Parts: sequence; structure tokens; C-alpha cells
Amino acid sequence: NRPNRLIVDEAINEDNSVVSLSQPKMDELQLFRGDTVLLKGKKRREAVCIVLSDDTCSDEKIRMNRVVRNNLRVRLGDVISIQPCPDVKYGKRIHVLPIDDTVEGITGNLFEVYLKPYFLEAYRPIRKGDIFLVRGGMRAVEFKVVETDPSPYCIVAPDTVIHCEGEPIKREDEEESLNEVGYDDIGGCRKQLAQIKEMVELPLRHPALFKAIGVKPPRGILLYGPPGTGKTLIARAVANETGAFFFLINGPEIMSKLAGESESNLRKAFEEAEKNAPAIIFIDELDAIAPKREKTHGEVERRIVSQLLTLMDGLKQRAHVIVMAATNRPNSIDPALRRFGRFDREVDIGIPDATGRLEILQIHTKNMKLADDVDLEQVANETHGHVGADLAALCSEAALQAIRKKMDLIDLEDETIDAEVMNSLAVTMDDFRWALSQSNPSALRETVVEVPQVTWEDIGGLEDVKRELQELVQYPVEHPDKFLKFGMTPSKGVLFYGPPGCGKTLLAKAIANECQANFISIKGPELLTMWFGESEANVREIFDKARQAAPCVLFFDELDSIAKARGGNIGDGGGAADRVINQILTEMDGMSTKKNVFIIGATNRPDIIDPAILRPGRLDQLIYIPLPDEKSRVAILKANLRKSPVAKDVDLEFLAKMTNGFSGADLTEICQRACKLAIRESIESEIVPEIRRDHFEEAMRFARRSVSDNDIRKYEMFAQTLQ
Amino acid sequence: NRPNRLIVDEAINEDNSVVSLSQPKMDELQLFRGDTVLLKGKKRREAVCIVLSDDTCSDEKIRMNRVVRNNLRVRLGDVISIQPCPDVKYGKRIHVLPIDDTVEGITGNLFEVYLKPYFLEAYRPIRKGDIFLVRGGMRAVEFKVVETDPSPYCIVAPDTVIHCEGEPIKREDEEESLNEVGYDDIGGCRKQLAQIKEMVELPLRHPALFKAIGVKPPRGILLYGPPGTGKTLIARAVANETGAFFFLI
Ligand SMILES: Nc1ncnc2c1ncn2[C@@H]1O[C@H](COP(=O)(O)OP(=O)(O)O)[C@@H](O)[C@H]1O
Ligand SMILES: Nc1ncnc2c1ncn2[C@@H]1O[C@H](COP(=O)(O)OP(=O)(O)O)[C@@H](O)[C@H]1O
Ligand SMILES: Nc1ncnc2c1ncn2[C@@H]1O[C@H](COP(=O)(O)OP(=O)(O)O)[C@@H](O)[C@H]1O
Repeated sequence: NRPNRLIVDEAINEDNSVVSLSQPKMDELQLFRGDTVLLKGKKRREAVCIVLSDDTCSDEKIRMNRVVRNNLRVRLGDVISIQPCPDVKYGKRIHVLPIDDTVEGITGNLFEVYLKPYFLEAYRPIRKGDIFLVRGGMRAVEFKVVETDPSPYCIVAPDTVIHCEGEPIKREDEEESLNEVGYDDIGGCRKQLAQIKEMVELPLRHPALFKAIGVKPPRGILLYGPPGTGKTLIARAVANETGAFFFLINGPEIMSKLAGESESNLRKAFEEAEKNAPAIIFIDELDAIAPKREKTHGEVERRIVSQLLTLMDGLKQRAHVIVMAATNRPNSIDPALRRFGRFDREVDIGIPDATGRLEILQIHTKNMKLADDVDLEQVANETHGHVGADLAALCSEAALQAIRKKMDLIDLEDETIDAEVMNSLAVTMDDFRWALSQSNPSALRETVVEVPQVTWEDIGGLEDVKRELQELVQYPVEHPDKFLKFGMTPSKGVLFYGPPGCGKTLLAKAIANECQANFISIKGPELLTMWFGESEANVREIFDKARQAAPCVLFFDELDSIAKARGGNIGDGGGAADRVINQILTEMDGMSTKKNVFIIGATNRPDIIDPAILRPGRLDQLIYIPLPDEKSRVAILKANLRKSPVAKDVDLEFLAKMTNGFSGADLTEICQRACKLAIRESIESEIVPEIRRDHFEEAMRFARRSVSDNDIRKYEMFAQTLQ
Repeated sequence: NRPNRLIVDEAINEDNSVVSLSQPKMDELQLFRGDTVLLKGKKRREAVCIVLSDDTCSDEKIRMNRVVRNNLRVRLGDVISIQPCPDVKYGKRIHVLPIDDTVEGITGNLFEVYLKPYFLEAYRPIRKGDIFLVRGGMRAVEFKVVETDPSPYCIVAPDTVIHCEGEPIKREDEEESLNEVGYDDIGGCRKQLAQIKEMVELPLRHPALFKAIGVKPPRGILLYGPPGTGKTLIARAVANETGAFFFLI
């Protein structure tokens, strides 16, 4: 269909002016990784960029960063024309020059720093007019090239004399400035980022179609998550990047006004925004306006929760407006806000995980120029519990520490503090570890939901259980119509039972990982909390959170916990049923047909579990998890030692021999007991620094087995008795 | 880097006009515990103080109390110039004289008490203009030395005839009065005192930098503790000592 045009799409690399083509296009465009290519754009303008070769991209989507797009005036999903330019011709000092307000308090010589490092080792091709952006010294300043000695475009060479100027030509009115947040400023919430963009792509990008079609596009979207997880960030990025007019209501501003000065700004906020359409109204802190409940007193509060309901109703789909509202927990707001036609979509931004806390950290230091040893992987490992704002606060406190150890050491403080001096400034690992030492996990801790990092590589033995579990959890999600051929419902429960420390937890996490599914762990103390606190209404919030995190594995560990707290060898006079397990029964059997929520219980006392859990439509598959065998006891010892260094001198299958049986936990005990005797040696020294066989022999002096061969027979009994 | 300048920092002793140097500096400045030293300060003014020798201080930080700093116009973290003055020359009755409102209901003869005990056993060196402060009888009254018979500075000796006056010259508008609380008025909360000063040092002391840098300085701080533990005290001291405008809701 005249394959010249191509779509624009996001790109992974940090560098500017690099487009990443789909590899089965090589000889079509005929141009390799050494050829720069001209790209057509809106208001009659272009750019030229060197090309990279990668597998994962789609065929039709060019991958390029924000700066190369803004000048093109392409917004993601737009199409550009890609035509080669082998005809490239080098320049002699293209003239480059500072812009915006960015251009903040800088002074002196910014060219040996904000240019010369960047142009070097590069040959970065530059067409006159590009905004190409540089970063250093806790700031991103971009230099627009106003003049190119040859034209239109030029490679840069190390041999072009370089022109010191530094004058502040103000940015033109019509371009929308770069400082503003795009999608690449959002680190760690991306699964849901596709979700919001999917909802809003067609309404915001294509106003014509919904006037040319019968259908209803989403009227309002409810972003919810703990505070500081980037909900405002998301709304702004989506608005800024689609180009739609972003209006911002925040609850306390509306609540700041007097009665009738309030709802006027509110009903003006939409009657102002529906002009500028397509537009996004972001109502964050929707709890401030709209907790319509028992708890509000007064008419004027109840008035404002009203009229918000009827501005939601008032948009007739001739409004191109999308309404986003940020909330913290969903029960927070008035339930009539969720009527269909007000806030129909509900999207949970959630706490970022270790794998996500990395990207956030890497977004909030892109201007710093760090120090070489800090790896941001273990920085991202000990920041657990931090939302993305906690993370932004960490690295800014890191950078204010390092500015405390240096600089004003001399007291160089002048009118405008020097450029080259902050670029020298670097922040080492001893700053960040000092940044964490502060209170910063002052944000929320509630039930986590993320893909665990335990692959099957971590579980010694249990081969048959590993394949049994895959069938239970995998085959239904992958191959449904096969289940439909025999008219079968996949069983959605499992109950692991066996002695303690045999890996019932590991297996559950391992299988969530193999599915790349979310894993919610409800541990024993949390069920006991509901049972003492007589609050089993919490079990509903647990399953609805699995439903929103689906596909997920929901794991009840120590499901016998409440049965124990009642005794159970003699125990109370009652039956097996109790408050909390009752609500687990209720919420299980009353759950949605298949949302890919798979329920795993685990127990070390299958004896005293109530049998109602067992009935079909519940945890329906009992899987015994035995004490390991020396076959497995070898892989248990290795999967523990696959991190810490273990010299060849100490040998395994002989340790794994001497134990008639231990738990996989008793073996980790031995391992960790040995590794303690080692570090004891290494800290002391020197006044050698690795593990040794005699470390493990002193460890084995304390090796105890927690399972007494009595109850294995008891466990052996529950096995054949049940079938 | 032209090691003349040095930073100002807090000091443990109760007495006035004593700066406590870092001991591995002895022969650099070449001056021992028997030499008085001239220190440069803002709006073209100085002071001279005898020196003490201690281990725990940093190398770059002079340790001196509030009174010796206020006239210097140095606020902690500022830098002053330290140059020796073995050339010291004694005075004959520097003229000293009461100031502020402090100067409250006092009367009769305050010189046998608010001066003569303090000058004694001392040789306290005094440059014309110093505010050096004395305490007695449930009040702290400070006497500014308006006139020095030789100049600029003088040791005091027990042999200088002493001038009874006691007149209330009102304090000049531009100096920020001593009665106001500093860090040394806060006794027992100090671990967190370093914490608040760490948070607020760079934003309050260096307004230029956060305009010259991308970053966000702390917007608000929440002091909490049982009532009467000095939370207002802390906020005022930090404000008064960095010099920033303190508003109180
Ligand atoms: N996922 C994220 N990626 C990058 N930055 C984030 C993320 N989440 C939060 N932040 C940072 O946290 C700060 C607070 O974000 P904001 O959206 O105001 O919080 P909330 O989510 O409560 O609305 C923002 O300045 C943003 O830079
Ligand atoms: N079969 C095993 N293979 C590897 N490690 C194990 C095994 N069993 C136990 N462990 C180690 O012991 C710890 C406790 O095991 P856990 O998963 O709690 O089992 P359970 O739930 O049966 O008590 C885990 O951290 C795990 O690393
Ligand atoms: N750590 C302290 N050191 C010295 N004085 C203190 C201290 N804490 C309290 N005070 C005294 O207690 C009085 C009450 O202090 P104030 O700051 O008003 O109380 P709060 O801490 O409730 O704000 C102040 O006059 C102050 O002199």
C-alpha cells in the first residue's frame, strides 16, 4: 500500500535521534546500521537519524524517543515517512545555542560540558532546527541548532571548530516544551500504562471517528493506588503525549471555597474544558470532594458530591472530555460515582516492585552523572516499601548529601553557580545507603502484589509436583477450547500439605513466576488477625484485590492457623467451621467464572482443616509435599548455595547423605549456620576470605530435624486415607 | 587554596571570646594558646580572641560562641579570616557601657558586679565595639565597649581604673538582638538538632543554589513530641540563627 510511511512508537535507548527498525525490514528500505535516514513530519519539517537493528519491535512501528518526535511533531500512533539518505554531507560547525528557561542560573562555560562530551565518540547527525537534548549536573538543557553551514543536515565531526556563545533565545510559542512529562518519565507501573493508553487512544487521538460511528467511548476513568504512586504523573503524561487539553481539579482547592463559590469552579471546570476538547479533566483527591457516605455532615458537602454526579451525567459524548480521577482505596468514594456512565473504568496503579523500582530510580537520576560503583540494582533491592515518590525523594536526598560534602567546601557561591562544577559532582553508593538510612519508608505498607522472582531453579526436587502444578495452572489458561471439548471446568484450587519447611511456599511462588502471574501471599498471622479482630469482611477485599491483579496466584499459607489457635487435639467444643475460613469459602465459590485467579492453600496440619474447603469448586486438588530425598537434598543444598561462594573442597551429596530426613528448611539452617561461622572469620580478619569445609562441619554440630518420624507416618497416613 | 579563611562552628565553653582550633593546626597559623587573634567579619568589622587546643573539632571549623559571632556577623557555616596578632597592646580603661532594654529595672552600682568579677583573673581581650556579655542575678546584661584608649583592640588588666557610668544607649536598629534564642539555648534534644539543621542548611543558607540547580529542597517539616519539649524553641533558634524570616501561626 505504497510502503513508504511508517508509524512512530516508543524506544528503549537513552540516546537521542536513533530509530530502531524491525529486522525483517532490511533490504526493503535497503539501508543498514551505518546509514542516516530522513523522516517527514508535520508543519513541513523533518529529522535524520542513524538506525539500530532489533527483533522485538513490530514491523510497522519506528521506535524513537521524545526529542526526535517533538520536532517531527509526531505523537505516538501517528505515521511518518522514512526515506534513506546515503547522500549525507558533513558540516563545519553547525551553530548551536541554548533555549527555554533551562537556561536556569547557569553561567560560565557550558560548552566543554553540555556539548563536547555528548558530540564526542558519536557523529550524531544534526539537521538545522533540531532541539536535541543533553543532560548534565542535575539539569537537562537542550540546544537547538539554528544554523548549519552546509544543508539541510550534517554529521558532526570531532574536527569542527566549536562556537562558544550561550545566549538565551526564548522558546517559540507554538512548540510544547520538553520539560513536560511524557510516558518515558513513568517508570514502574507499566502493565496498566498500556491499559490507560488503550482506553484513551481512540477517543483522544481520533475525535472524528466517534462522531462518525455509533458507540460510546469511556466517559471517566478511576486511577487508584496509594498516594505517591504516580497517578497525577500518568494523567499528565497521557494528556501531554496525546496532546489533549489537561485540566486539573484537586479536591482541597474545591473544598477551600465557600458554599456556591465551590461548585461554580467545579461546574466551570468542565464547561471550560469541553471547549478545548479533546481534553482530560483530572479530579485527583476525589475523596476530598466525593466521600458521599454516612460520614458527611452538612448540605454543602452533599451538594458538591451531587452536581459532580450530574456533571458526569452531563457529558453527552459530544464532550470529547475524558475524566480521570485519582483515589487511594476504591471504597473511599461515593458508590454512585461508579454508575455506568460516570466512572466505568477502574485501574489500579499499585506499588512498584523491585524490577519496577529500578526504572523509577533510573528516571530520577538522568541528570546527575553518578559514581561508578553504585549499581542501582541493590539500591533498587533495599528500597522495598517505597512508592515512586519515596524513590524520587531518596535520590534527591542523595544528591543533596553529595552537594553537602563538596562544592560549598570552598564557598564558591556567586550570583549564578558555575556550570562545569556541578558536572564534576558525582554521587557515590555511600550517599544512597545514607539516603535509605533515613525514615523514608514513611509511605504505606499494605498487601503486595508482584511477580515473584523464584523460578523452578530455586526448588530442589519435587519434579512430579512441578509438572502436576503446571497442568493445573497452565493448561486452562493456554488451551481453553480443549477444556470446552469435554465440557470440563478446570479446578481452580490446590492444597499443598506436608511437614513444615518442605517448600510449599516456594512451589506457589515458582508457579506464579512460570506463568508470570501476580502472587498475593496471605500468611497465617493475617488470618489470625481477622479471627481475633472478628473482621472477616477483609477476606472480600483480599479476593477483589486478586481479581484486579489477575492473572494472579492467591496463596493462603498456614490455612490451619485458626484451627490451631482453637487447639484441635482437644480444642474447643465447636466444629471445624469458623468465621474467616467461612468467608474464604463464600468468596471462592462466588467468584467470577475464570478470571485466571488460582487459589493455593498450604497447610502443615491437613488433619484439622475443615472438610468443606475440600468439596469440588474449592481447593479441590490435594498435593502432598514430602520430606526431600538425598536425591533432592542435594539440589536443596545447591539451590541455597547458588548465591554465596562455596569452594569445591566442601562436598554436598555426603552432607545430603547423613540426614535420614530434614526439611528443606533444616538444610538451609545448616547452610546459613555455616555462612555465619564464615563471616565471623572474615570480619575479624585480618588482625582466607571465603567459605570452607570445616565451616560446614561446625554447622552440622547444630543440625536438628524439626520433623519427628512419628508424624511423617501421620503425614503418610493422611495421604493414602484421602485418595 | 589560600588557607587564611576558616569556617565558624559551635563551641562548648561558657566563656566569651574564645575560639577553639583543631590541634593538627598549630604551626600553620604558628600561634599557641597564649596569643590573641584577629578575625575578619561582615560589614567591615572584626574581633580578637584567645585560643584553646582540642582534638574533637574538625580542621576547618572554628568553635566560638554566639556573642563573638554576632558582632562578626557570622552565622554558623559562614567563613571568616583568621590572622594572628602577637602585636597586642594593652589599654587604659576602655569605656564600657550598658545596652538594649537589658537595662531592666536595674539601678545603683552594677560595675562592682556585672563587670569586675568578669574582667578579673582573665585579661579578656576587647576590641572597641564588642558586645561581650556578662551574667548575674537572674539576668544577662551585655556591655558594649564604645571607646578604647589605644586601638583597635586591648587586653584588659587589673590595673586599669574603672569607669562608673550606667547609661542606657539604645541598641542600634540593624543588629539582631542577643536575647533571642540560638542553638545553645536548646539543651537536650540534640541528635535531631543536626537533622533539622541538615535539612534546612542548604535551602535557607543558600537561596542561590536551588535557583542554580534542578532539585527539590524540603517543603515542610513536622516536629512532633509531647508539649513542652521545645518544638517552638527549635524553630525559632533555626530561624534566628540562619537569619531567615520566622513567621508564627
Ligand atoms: N512510576 C513512577 N515513575 C516515575 N516517577 C514517579 C512514579 N511514581 C511517582 N513518581 C514521582 O512521584 C512524585 C509524586 O507523584 P504524584 O503523581 O503527585 O503522586 P500521586 O500518585 O499521589 O498523585 C512525582 O513527582 C513523580 O515524579
Ligand atoms: N525443596 C526445597 N528446595 C529449596 N529450598 C527449600 C526447599 N524447601 C525449603 N527450602 C528453603 O526453606 C525455606 C522455607 O520453605 P517454605 O517455602 O516456607 O516451605 P513451607 O511453606 O513448606 O514451610 C525457603 O526459603 C526455601 O528457600
Ligand atoms: N530542650 C530544651 N532546652 C532548653 N529549653 C527547653 C527545652 N525544651 C523546652 N524548653 C523550655 O520550655 C519552654 C516551652 O517551650 P515550647 O517550645 O513553647 O514548648 P513546645 O515544645 O510545646 O512548643 C521554652 O520556654 C523553653 O525555654
